[PDB]
Amino acid sequence: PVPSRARVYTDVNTHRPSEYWDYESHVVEWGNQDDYQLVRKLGRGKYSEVFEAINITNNEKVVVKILKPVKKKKIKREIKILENLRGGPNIITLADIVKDPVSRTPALVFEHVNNTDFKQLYQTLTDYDIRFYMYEILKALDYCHSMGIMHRDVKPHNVMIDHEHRKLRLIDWGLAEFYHPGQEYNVRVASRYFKGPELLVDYQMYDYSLDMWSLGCMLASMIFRKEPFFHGHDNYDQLVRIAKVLGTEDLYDYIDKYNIELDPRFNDILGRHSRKRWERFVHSENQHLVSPEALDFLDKLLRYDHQSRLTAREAMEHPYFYTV
Ligand SMILES: Cc1ccccc1-c1ccc(CN)cc1Cl
Ligand SMILES: Cc1ccccc1-c1ccc(CN)cc1Cl
Repeated sequence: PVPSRARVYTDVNTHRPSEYWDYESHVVEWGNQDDYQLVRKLGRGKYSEVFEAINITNNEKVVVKILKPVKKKKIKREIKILENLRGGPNIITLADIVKDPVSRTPALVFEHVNNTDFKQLYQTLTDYDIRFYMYEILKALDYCHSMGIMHRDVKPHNVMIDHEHRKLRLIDWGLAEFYHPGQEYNVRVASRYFKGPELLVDYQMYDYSLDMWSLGCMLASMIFRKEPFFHGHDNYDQLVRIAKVLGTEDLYDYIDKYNIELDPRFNDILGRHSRKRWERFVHSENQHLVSPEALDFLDKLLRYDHQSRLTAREAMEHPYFYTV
């Protein structure tokens, strides 16, 4: 395959000391698990169990993410990234790291966010609200990309919103990675509906632009009231669902540009599809959230060619946000 590199923040990690990005050498230091009393179960993650807790030293509510330690290196990576990004705009704050003495189980302690229901948000958000929150996510992405980090798991479940306080936090940094130009990354990242075409065609030299694809998927779902927007039933079918909207000609152009070899499993499912018009998704139930600026913005995120997508900084300058 033809090599590629990010159009922005390309060399941020190259020009930083090894300590910043070498998470395997990061020294983790435990806090006191006895400072925290678990209150109730919140949600159960693929790699974790989440609880609401009280920090008994200051009477503050926190969230405790108990991690089943399947892989030690992965935990160190999440911790290092959270420490690096701590205090960034709209980045979840890691408050502490604790261990359960008897079971030797690690847990991450975060600032508590009173999360508005996804279904509730879908029903009541206004056109202005969608622009406001999309801009808040962009602040988080432009910051983490500027810090040489790709989130790689951008999706609604990883975006906590306290609608009452208009507060947004990008969470679950468990799949996040440091961007090093020329590096070949594992394509088995992100959640199916949000996986960029680069991951689906097994193009390993991807970058921050993967997060911009995921963000486009979110925007498309909310403005069109179609969740998820690209409803794949498996990783191969996910590429067909995208191909049904963006057409198959630009898919081959993208494959040819980077000399990508398509897996044989695509041969009998991919087919031939025309490029569709974003206006075809407009209906009576979603027209109050769609505008020419929204469609132009979406068209600039949802592109096969990862290099052609708006960067988070370019996205922040789009007319869709002139009202925020
Ligand atoms: C249950 C657990 C799992 C992983 C890390 C820490 C803990 C833990 C153990 C004891 C206490 C004290 N009430 C608190 C926690 Cl979070
Ligand atoms: C998908 C989307 C797009 C634009 C604005 C808000 C949202 C949104 C909806 C629900 C949730 C669930 N915690 C998160 C977000 Cl960012």
